[PDB]
Amino acid sequence: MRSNGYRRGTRHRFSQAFRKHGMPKPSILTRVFKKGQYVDVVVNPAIHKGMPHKFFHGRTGKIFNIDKRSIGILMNKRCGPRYVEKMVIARVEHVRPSRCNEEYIKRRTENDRLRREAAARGEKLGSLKRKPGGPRGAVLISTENNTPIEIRNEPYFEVY
Amino acid sequence: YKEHMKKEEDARREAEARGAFYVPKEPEFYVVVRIRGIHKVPPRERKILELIRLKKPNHAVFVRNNAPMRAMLHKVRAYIAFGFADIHLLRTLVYKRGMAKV
Amino acid sequence: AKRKNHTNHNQNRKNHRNGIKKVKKSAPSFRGLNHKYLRNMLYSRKYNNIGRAAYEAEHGPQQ
Amino acid sequence: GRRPARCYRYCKNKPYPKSRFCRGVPDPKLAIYDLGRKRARVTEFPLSVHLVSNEREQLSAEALEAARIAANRYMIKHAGKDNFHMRIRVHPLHVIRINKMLQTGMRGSFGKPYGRVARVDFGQEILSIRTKDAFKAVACEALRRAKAKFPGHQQIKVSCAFGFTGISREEFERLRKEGKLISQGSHVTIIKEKGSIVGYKEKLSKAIQ
Amino acid sequence: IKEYRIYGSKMPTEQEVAPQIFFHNVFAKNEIVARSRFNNLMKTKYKIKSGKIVILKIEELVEDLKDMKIKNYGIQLVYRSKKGIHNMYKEFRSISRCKAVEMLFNDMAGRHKAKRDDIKIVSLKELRSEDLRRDRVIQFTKDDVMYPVFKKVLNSKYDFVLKGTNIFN
RNA sequence: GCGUAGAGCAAUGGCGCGGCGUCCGGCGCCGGCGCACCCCCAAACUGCGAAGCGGCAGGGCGCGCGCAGCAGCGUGCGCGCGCACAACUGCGGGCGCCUAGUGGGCCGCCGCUGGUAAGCAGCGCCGGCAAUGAGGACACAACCUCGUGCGCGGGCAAGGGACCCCAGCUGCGCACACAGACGAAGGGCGCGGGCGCGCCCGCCCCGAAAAUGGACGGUGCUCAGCGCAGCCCCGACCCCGCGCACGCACAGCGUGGUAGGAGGGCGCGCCGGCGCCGCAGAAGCGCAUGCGUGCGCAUGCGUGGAGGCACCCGCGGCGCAGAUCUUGGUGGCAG
Ligand SMILES: [Mg+2]
Ligand SMILES: [Mg+2]
Ligand SMILES: [Mg+2]
Ligand SMILES: [Mg+2]
Ligand SMILES: [Mg+2]
Ligand SMILES: [Mg+2]
Ligand SMILES: [Mg+2]
Ligand SMILES: [Mg+2]
Ligand SMILES: [Mg+2]
Ligand SMILES: [Mg+2]
Ligand SMILES: [Mg+2]
Ligand SMILES: [Mg+2]
Ligand SMILES: [Mg+2]
Ligand SMILES: [Mg+2]
Ligand SMILES: [Mg+2]
Ligand SMILES: [Mg+2]
Ligand SMILES: [Mg+2]
Ligand SMILES: [Mg+2]
Ligand SMILES: [Mg+2]
Ligand SMILES: [Mg+2]
Repeated sequence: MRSNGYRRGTRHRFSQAFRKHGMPKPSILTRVFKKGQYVDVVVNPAIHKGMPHKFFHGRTGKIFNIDKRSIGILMNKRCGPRYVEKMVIARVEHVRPSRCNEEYIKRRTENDRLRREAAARGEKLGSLKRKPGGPRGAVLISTENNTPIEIRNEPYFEVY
Repeated sequence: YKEHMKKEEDARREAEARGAFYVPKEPEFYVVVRIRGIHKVPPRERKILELIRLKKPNHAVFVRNNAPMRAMLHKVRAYIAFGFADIHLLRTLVYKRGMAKV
Repeated sequence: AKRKNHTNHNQNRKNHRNGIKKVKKSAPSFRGLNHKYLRNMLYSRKYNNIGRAAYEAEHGPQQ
Repeated sequence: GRRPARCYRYCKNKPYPKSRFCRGVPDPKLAIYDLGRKRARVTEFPLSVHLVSNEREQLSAEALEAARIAANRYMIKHAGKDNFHMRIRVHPLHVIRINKMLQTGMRGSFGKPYGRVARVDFGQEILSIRTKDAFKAVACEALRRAKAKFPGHQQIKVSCAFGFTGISREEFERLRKEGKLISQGSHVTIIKEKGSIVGYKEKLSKAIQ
Repeated sequence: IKEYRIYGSKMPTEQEVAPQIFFHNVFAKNEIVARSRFNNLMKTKYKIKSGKIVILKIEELVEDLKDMKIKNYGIQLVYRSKKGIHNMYKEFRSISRCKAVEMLFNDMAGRHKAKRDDIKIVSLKELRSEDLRRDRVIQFTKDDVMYPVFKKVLNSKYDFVLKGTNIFN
């Protein structure tokens, strides 16, 4: 029932944090961007031009296009029973380079290096799967210098 | 099986020969029984019971003792009874009611 | 007469019967690309294994 | 002409104060929130008794005035007009509405401001009396004359705190002897080692004892 | 019900190799309630939640009833009603510790409708006759106490029998 | 990424008293104002901020060479060589075409909005009814259990186990009010426990008044009430096992169904054929028997008195319980 302007209901979404107002720092201009790189759209409300829709303010998408001042981003949206790919054009002030695949890239470049080096020496490594947290280990807790302490239920008293 | 179990009992009584407390490594699997019926299940809980292959009540499976599987068992813990089978419960479940998916 | 205005009831159940289908994979499109970049990429594809100086030595002024 | 208080008993709505959006609400009849000897110093009334709500409900401003007069008349007639300071804790900030409907019925149902209520919680003090220790039984009796005016269950508690400060009577007595308290009338400030030392010595200059 | 002494601690990590061992004496129906009552006390006395607790030992504290006399037991408990949470001290005479708390549970249920899960036991102490504070349990500590049975009890299961047949005696 | 619950008065906006003052006014006091503490606060307040959710990632990489009008020293794109299968669990998946019905909903849970409230009105999420039988709820669209072919055997669920009515015994308490069996503020030297005469906890009592005679479902029950423990039992189409039917891509798995769609058959008038039957009795009809999940089919006997059947094909005015259906006949009413 609410009105359907382009920034509807963005009182908190398109605000600035406490003691973090102001125009963006020039250090954002030294960020590289490449096609295929994932980015997080998070709107800088001090920058009024090139602002994406409020729908994409939490979303993360892959860059398909790179412009003079802006970036094209592929972001899927649910339209009923389907994901529809939207092309989001955003200024670079409204995006951050995403750390979504940050630990995957760190894992991949090391593991691909280790597979290359093992193939160089004629060996091979079978599987470098991430092992999840299994069962608990067996423990040994000695009572040497660690005496067991009784926990008791205590009588209910109230302070007033 | 007897040698593995005897080694843990010998590890446990030697620890209480000293002051220590020894609990072994907890088993590599849970045994899970579907308790509640198939009705009125929310879509997350209905999905987890599908991935545990528990599609009717009084059905039992083994799930791995993983950290992701423990979180799956926790979210449907109002629908299942789960715990730790020893080797006697493992072998009784498979030899008495054990079929193959071929 | 006055009746129900709106509900989203049964909509998530409807939308998951045939599932939430993904974006259907396609050939890569030049829709949305930078025009100066796309113009230059096609020039690199046009003169891919033969250089431009060798291409215009054959076909004359290619513009 | 006033509706019964069972119509506006419970905290049904979101809190709805007098604001720029809700104007035209009349003034509450609860006019006074501090009775007895208000100007009495912090160290004159050690005892503190509280009327505490055992309900989540809305106390009417009319009941807040009626329990005010019932408790104030009893403390005057029995403890005397100088031997107490009774503070009304809750303030009637929530505005209740009346539809009042030719008879429109439920069309355009949002009501006009009808009255003011105070919204209380479980364990929230409604009234509080600070007295000398001799008038414990008087102050317990004046509060049970106040809770007759109130809906639901209330409980009279004798608090171990010293008067209207949060500090307990044993802990207040120690810091009063240490010189660590500066009075603010009904409440008090505890002198800490956090200031500049020239300001700390001015703080000990203005202490209680 | 049974008595359990359940030993547990924080799960040892590389930062804390030997955590402090705790134990709780629980009167519970089984070990799963006993683990549950242990996990709340580690959650509320300390801040160790149950995901980071290893339960080191669970033992059944069972008394030897070799000659089976009746002892006196003074039970300090904390029970939660529908209205609040209160302290009570009840005295019972019984066989064992695990039977005396069964007398506590049936009495708090009969007299106060306190369910078994609404009751936390502060302490259970076996007492002398001289230290008993309830005069009702003191009467049966006297030697040579005697009373008759006034309730009629049947000597079989009957539906209908003739009038001459003794059924009570 | 969020800004809800909570929390906070620190900014915005309110609330309220004291305290302080080389502040102002009036006559030390009173009132203003200022400051500091504090108080009550906020759907349209926020220095904080959960539970909970949302997005994305968990696979291709490395190297080399070509190309560009882009760029000014990169970025893309071609091509080659080499490396290589990436948490857990489950499991076949993707896409297209045509078309129906639907577009009055309702209910429960949790979260809400309006309203004195409503079996009221309006939302969110999930589940249900609608279209979901069966068991338990005395009966009872939605509650609980739980799904559902046709049977047999077992075991149970919810719920129960005085008699109706399948199934109960052993112990420990408590209560007396035509109570249990709708209820408030406020009460009770009523009884049972507990704490320091006052409190607290259970049960009971008073407050407690409606109109056909009457409803813990009934009988009734004062150990059939209110509590507990132990062992046991009863109880669904659930679960298990077996057998059969049907469907499936068929060492097996599956089985509810309105609107709706689809498939395969049954039946009717006639057609092109093809096998036949009939005055030693055809169709039709009546009563039987049999077959068949079912649509229906076949026979026997009786009647009937001249046609008919089966199958394959083809055409269709092709199947009735309803339409205040149409037409005809006949009842009850009613001697
Ligand atoms: Mg502009
Ligand atoms: Mg009236
Ligand atoms: Mg409301
Ligand atoms: Mg808020
Ligand atoms: Mg809040
Ligand atoms: Mg309605
Ligand atoms: Mg059902
Ligand atoms: Mg039913
Ligand atoms: Mg029924
Ligand atoms: Mg049985
Ligand atoms: Mg019977
Ligand atoms: Mg079945
Ligand atoms: Mg069917
Ligand atoms: Mg149909
Ligand atoms: Mg024919
Ligand atoms: Mg035929
Ligand atoms: Mg016709
Ligand atoms: Mg007809
Ligand atoms: Mg019909
Ligand atoms: Mg007639």
